[PDB]
Amino acid sequence: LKRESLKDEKLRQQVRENSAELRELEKKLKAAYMNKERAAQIAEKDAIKYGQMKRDAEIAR
Amino acid sequence: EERLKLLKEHATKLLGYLPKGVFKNEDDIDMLGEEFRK
Amino acid sequence: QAQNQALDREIQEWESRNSAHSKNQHDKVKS
Amino acid sequence: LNALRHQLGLRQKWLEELQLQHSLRELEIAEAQDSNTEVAKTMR
Amino acid sequence: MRECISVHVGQAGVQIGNACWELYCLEHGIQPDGQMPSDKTIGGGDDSFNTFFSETGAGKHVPRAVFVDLEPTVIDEVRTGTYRQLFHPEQLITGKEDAANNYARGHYTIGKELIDLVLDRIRKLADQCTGLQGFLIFHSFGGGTGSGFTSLLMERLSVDYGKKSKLEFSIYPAPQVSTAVVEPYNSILTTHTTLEHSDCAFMVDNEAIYDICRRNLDIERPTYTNLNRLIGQIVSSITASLRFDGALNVDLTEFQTNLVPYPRIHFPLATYAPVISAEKAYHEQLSVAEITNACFEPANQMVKCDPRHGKYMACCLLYRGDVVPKDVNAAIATIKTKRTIQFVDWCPTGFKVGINYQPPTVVPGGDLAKVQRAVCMLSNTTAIAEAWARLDHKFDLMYAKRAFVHWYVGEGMEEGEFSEAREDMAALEKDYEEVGMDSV
Amino acid sequence: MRECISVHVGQAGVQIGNACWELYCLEHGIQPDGQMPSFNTFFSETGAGKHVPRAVFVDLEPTVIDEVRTGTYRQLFHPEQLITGKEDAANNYARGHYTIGKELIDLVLDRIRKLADQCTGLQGFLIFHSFGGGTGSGFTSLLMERLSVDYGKKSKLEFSIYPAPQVSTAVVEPYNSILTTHTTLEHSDCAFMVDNEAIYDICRRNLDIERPTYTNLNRLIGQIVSSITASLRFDGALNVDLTEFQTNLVPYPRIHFPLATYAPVISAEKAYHEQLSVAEITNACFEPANQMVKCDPRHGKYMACCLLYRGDVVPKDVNAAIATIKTKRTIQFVDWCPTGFKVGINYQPPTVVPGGDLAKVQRAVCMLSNTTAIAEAWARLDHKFDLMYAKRAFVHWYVGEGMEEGEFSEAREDMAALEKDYEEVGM
Amino acid sequence: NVYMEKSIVTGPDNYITSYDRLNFHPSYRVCRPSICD
Ligand SMILES: Nc1nc2c(ncn2[C@@H]2O[C@H](COP(=O)(O)OP(=O)(O)OP(=O)(O)O)[C@@H](O)[C@H]2O)c(=O)[nH]1
Ligand SMILES: Nc1nc2c(ncn2[C@@H]2O[C@H](COP(=O)(O)OP(=O)(O)OP(=O)(O)O)[C@@H](O)[C@H]2O)c(=O)[nH]1
Ligand SMILES: [Mg+2]
Ligand SMILES: [Mg+2]
Repeated sequence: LKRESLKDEKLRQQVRENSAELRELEKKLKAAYMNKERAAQIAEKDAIKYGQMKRDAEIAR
Repeated sequence: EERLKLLKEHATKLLGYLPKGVFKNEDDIDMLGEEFRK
Repeated sequence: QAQNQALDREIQEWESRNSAHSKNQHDKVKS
Repeated sequence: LNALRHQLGLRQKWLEELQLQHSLRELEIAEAQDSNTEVAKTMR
Repeated sequence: MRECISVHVGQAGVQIGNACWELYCLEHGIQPDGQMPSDKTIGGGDDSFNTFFSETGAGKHVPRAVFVDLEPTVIDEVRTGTYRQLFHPEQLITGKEDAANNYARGHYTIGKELIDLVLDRIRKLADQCTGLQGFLIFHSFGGGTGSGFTSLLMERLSVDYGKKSKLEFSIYPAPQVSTAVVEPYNSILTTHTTLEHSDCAFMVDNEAIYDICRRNLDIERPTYTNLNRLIGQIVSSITASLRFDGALNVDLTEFQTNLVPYPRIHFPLATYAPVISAEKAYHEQLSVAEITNACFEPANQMVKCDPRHGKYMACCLLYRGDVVPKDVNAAIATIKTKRTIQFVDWCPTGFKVGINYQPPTVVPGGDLAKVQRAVCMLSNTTAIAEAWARLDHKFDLMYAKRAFVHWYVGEGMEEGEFSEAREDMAALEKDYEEVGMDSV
Repeated sequence: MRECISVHVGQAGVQIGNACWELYCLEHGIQPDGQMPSFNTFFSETGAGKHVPRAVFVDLEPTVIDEVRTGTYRQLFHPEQLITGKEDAANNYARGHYTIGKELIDLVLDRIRKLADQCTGLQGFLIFHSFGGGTGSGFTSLLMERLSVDYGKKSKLEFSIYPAPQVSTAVVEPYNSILTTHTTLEHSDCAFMVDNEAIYDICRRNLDIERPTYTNLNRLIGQIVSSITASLRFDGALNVDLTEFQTNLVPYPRIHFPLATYAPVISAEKAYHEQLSVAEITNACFEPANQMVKCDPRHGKYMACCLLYRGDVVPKDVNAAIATIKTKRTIQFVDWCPTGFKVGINYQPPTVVPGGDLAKVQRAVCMLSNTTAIAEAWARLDHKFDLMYAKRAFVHWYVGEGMEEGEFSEAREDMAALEKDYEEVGM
Repeated sequence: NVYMEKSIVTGPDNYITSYDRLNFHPSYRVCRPSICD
């Protein structure tokens, strides 16, 4: 059971680091991860600038 | 199937932020998310 | 003031000569 | 006069830029002969 | 793999740019977000975006277009409108203060400041570009930004790249009713910077758009929006073969050795024959036999120059749609045997044909109807010298009293440079006379 | 085994460390607290999941550290490691080296041994400071000298802030910076230098942020101090140890002052429209404006360049990109260095700091080059010294305080050499 | 007598001047660098 479970996982690894088609798709799935965190960074900079616009009105009031 | 496991696990969360050449051969999405709107 | 535009004539000589050097790639691909 | 001396100050500051793009360009153009001749030595 | 660069200069650069880049994004799939639609994403089966649009790895298509002017009051609506995020934000260059509608500000006073910045945005684009098919200059001969900035562009672009084709797009003033007073001073001198520093420069007038809207489009109040839409269509018509395949494909390198015999006569007309409203396309049948006949009609022209007193010396045809080349060959032969259409004796061939398969696309809210086929008509008629003959006299009348010249010479202009601009244009008035003369 | 131990000293130095450990913590997983919800290099394990840091922040005067230990990342730093004092060195190399430093000279030294002994294979040190004030001048030297013998030969790297051209938050700045050179010169290994006037601009020219503070700049300094240590921490292809950087960037002995320039420093809005590829990134670090030191490369000659590429860069495009920059004539490379391009592709895309100022780039580069252009810099700051020293201004304190005027003359001749010694490297 | 010379390019970046040109954000380009045109 340890023998055959090691067999499949690491033959899966052999075709994982050798096949360029997988690496072509592995590159862009992290580029998809980038678009999520970029838009999270887009949404955060509007949220953080909402922090001082109430502060700017507070010190003026 | 190594594509299949990779598209099952690192693609479902990434629904609108997806890149271009990911789902070749339309039937890939039919074995995935239920509405999914490509 | 006199020094200030005295350099400008220098600048303009050194400017239009820069317009002239470009007037005066293949070394890869072709060669 | 201080603003005029300040406005003077940006001018030879800008002149130093022109001499630099000058000297970069003779280095860029005199060499092109050398690379032309170096390839020509292979060519001949 | 073929691809091009489209630079837009001035307010008159960006109003077509707002009315032509919305065409290109609707040409294949592109949203005003730069994102290709989700049911185009499957397999990546489209290379007909690469000519005009680049591609970051994420999936947003960024355009090869730099929008530069000295008026900040017209690009700010692009930075505010629907196409805020399509255009790359450092590729839209704006000055604080306008070019004051005079060439001396746009070429010597302030136009020297922004030129080295926009060369770097050109070699932005050319370095991403494997083989540049050509550039597409967009401006107008109105005033400072449209004529001064582009003419110092023309001087710097011709020396940066050299042996490289480059099309040009500029509207032209009126014979009768112009909208600017100091404008006729510009067109004489900016041609002097265009004769030897431009590959080819099209003939388009906004007044024919007004009259085409009168007779063909059947629309009251011809605005400036639908005016740029037709010239938006016509850049798509000449460059359709860069994106899509055809029976007779034509690249932009084909075009320069196709129309001009002399390196200083690069001045062709450019009309679009199947221009028609929604209601009137319903009754006229549009085969290639009769829409080619509508190309040569003086009413269906582009510049206020009747071609019946001008000799056709070169032409090229670009056909889009379900175009069968045999009925092309029948339609051109009827034009050749037509006596009232005249030619030049040294050019017995005359015409060049180019075929594309895809039909034209119609903007929603637009006046043009979905026509089954389209024809683009491009000729350098010798009758265009009469336009200069009606323009140089307007220049000479204002120069006789030396009016409106203190604004020029104040902003670092020389008085003698206008005289050699006139003296060179005196050769052009003789150049068209010595080309159309019959061989002896 | 692969281990590091910094000595952040001086208001700037410490503030620099603050932002740095923020990214350090995130890179691994350490929560502000210090407990986790391939790191030894910067975080030391303990009993119950607690990865405490491995530095020894100093500061002859209180303040700074006060908040440092009662704010945000409060628990993490070990009560001891944080060493304060009870008064400032008032921008006086004297006070910092021969008057108020002594007091803490041992407390840091002893605390340091602890961190040292604990680890097993410290690849080297990382004294981050700022030539501008006593502690960041006198003490820093006082520490490096004693450390030279108490820890033996060992990468004595240092990333400090060298006085910028026009901008100058200090009047006696010249004296302190020049007086601190005669020390490190022999007791250093690689003074990765970085200014402020340039880091402000780079944060406006490329980051579109005007009115910038010292915090945004701190984050940037970090990204650099991460790529210089990423090859030792996370994994990847070609990798570079602190030992290597030395025998690949420091050509002759005295000549030991490399520059630095992160590359994909782009905002988010701008990135969505602009790709970033091994080529572009590299083809943009050699530019004369992405430099973190106002010293312009063009005005000199590249003697070496270590291009670290913390990112998913493929070990092929990099070779091609380097070949290009090589054949350009513009970027001049001295003949003595026929090659002149160290690489290093770590496979850990750079991390994004919560509410920071940079956009996550799949690929990033930090080329630390050695150009005779730092020569120009030294001379300009040197000029100021000569003037202030000609009228023996601000010497009333400095000298009459705990030091002799001899050093004020020695530092000169020695510096006069460094600049002359740089010139010969070119010829 | 404090005053800052205003830019002409209307962006927050691109601090350009009629006498200080060559002062803007250096370029994306794949093949060559900024200073080797
Ligand atoms: N084709 C087309 N032309 C237009 C449109 N709107 C304005 N124009 C033309 O633009 C011309 C103005 O010329 P320019 O002097 O170049 O105006 P500009 O682009 O702002 O340049 P400057 O005035 O120098 O700043 C007018 O003569 C109009 O005919 C349009 O929407 N489509
Ligand atoms: N990059 C960066 N530089 C800083 C920061 N804070 C201060 N500096 C620079 O460091 C200088 C101030 O540090 P020092 O003058 O050395 O002050 P100090 O280290 O406390 O030394 P003393 O003045 O004797 O107390 C300023 O001139 C800044 O240029 C920062 O947060 N980031
Ligand atoms: Mg105007
Ligand atoms: Mg202090």
